[PDB]
Amino acid sequence: SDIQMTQSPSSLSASVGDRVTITCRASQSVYYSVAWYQQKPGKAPKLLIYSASYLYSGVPSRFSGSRSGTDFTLTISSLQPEDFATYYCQQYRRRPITFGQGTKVEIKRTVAAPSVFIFPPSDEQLKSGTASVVCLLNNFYPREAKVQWKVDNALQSGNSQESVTEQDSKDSTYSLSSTLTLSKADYEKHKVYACEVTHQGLSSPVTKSFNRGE
Amino acid sequence: EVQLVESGGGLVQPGGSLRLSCAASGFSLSSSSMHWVRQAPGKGLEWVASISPYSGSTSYADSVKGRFTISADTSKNTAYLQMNSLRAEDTAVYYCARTKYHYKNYYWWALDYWGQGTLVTVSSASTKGPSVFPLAPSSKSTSGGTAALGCLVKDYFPEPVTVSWNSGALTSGVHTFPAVLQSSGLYSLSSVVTVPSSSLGTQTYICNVNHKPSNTKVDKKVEPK
RNA sequence: GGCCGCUCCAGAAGAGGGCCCCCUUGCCCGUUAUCGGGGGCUAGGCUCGAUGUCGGCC
Repeated sequence: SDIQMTQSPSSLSASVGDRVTITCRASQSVYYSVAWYQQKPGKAPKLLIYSASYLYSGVPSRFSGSRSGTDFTLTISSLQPEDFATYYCQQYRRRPITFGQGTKVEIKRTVAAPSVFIFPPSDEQLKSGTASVVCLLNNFYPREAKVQWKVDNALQSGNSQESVTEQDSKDSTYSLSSTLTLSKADYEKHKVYACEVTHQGLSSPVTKSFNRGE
Repeated sequence: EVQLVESGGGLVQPGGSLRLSCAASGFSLSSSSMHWVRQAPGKGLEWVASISPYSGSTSYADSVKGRFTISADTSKNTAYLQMNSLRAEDTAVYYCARTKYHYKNYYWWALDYWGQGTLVTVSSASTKGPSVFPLAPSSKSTSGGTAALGCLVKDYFPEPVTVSWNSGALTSGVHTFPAVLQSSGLYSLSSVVTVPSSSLGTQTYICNVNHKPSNTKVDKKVEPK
């Protein structure tokens, strides 16, 4: 029975000057053997808090931790721009040491609908036996968006993958790319290729589509 | 003044071996406990092994016991992680980290300094350059007076690929998405750009795709219907 | 039966021990190492002991 650390929320949005609280629950008691780490993309973690509430040297005083039972809390009293990052809790009550899944703190900004764009597979790719149909969702916020692929009005499943950029450094939005991948044989079977996007910034879903050939 | 520098990460097939190194400066290994913690792509953090160089003591996560070996050399102020019988699920960024020894604390506390990490990829996949296909700007997929076009960088291995547009002259409004690992073991990714629709006749848009592991360089021009 | 003993057998047998909770290690302690006290639970599973329903000798 490893001790499990469960962090919530998975992510949260906030603005400079806000007070931010992240929580982490241990599957059983760990007394006060908890630490908190900050990690930014493609960078190493940095220790913030140890023994659940002790400030590590060089950690600014806006960082603080506390404990209530098996619940542990990381508080940033006044979020500064360099604090947007992922935060992990960790117990070292008992080996193996274990980590929470991490909480991402993202920049708050106003809702923005995505510009949707659909791309049929190139003729070049079709002769090599595969069809990739790409749907672009450009410059939107918040992160949560759903792309539904429809072929001759048939809801697709399991034949698409998604990739999302980090928050843009200038305007803090996201952009997402979904690729629908088909055997050329299955591609020739059907005519209408549709991408249906739903998002908080769209009052009704936006469908972009084409017909094979026409 | 403290630095941890990891080396020895790389590409290798299942059943193979790698030896990581963690060069430490600014402190003495005998005054610390040293750890390896791994981060799989997109995932969190998971502990691998720990060593106290002063005493020789070591410990392991149950999923590497008997395959990995942690060791330290105080004459080089460095720690190591020998990794045998690698499986795909060992693919991750491997960080080493120090816990400082405090003769009043009666036990080892947090991981207070982490290195930059070294990448370990375990895959059967063959090194291969990408195929670049145009994502054609549409006559019926305009947004405003704004058009989106791009190029799909497909079926390459391993990471990474670099993409620029018009040899770097065009950077504004470019999104190059994170690669996705397909079930075949190859990576694919698209890079896109938004552009004035009125510029679709006069401006030429070319994506410059470079893949160092395969010495593969492609310049693909993207054009309307 | 007497004497001796616990290697085998029993669980009929105590103590260590174990798990959980509180106390930021809090009498004294602490392997480059996670305790101590308080509380709740735990018996035949390990060590050590005891015993017979055991064994050895005469």
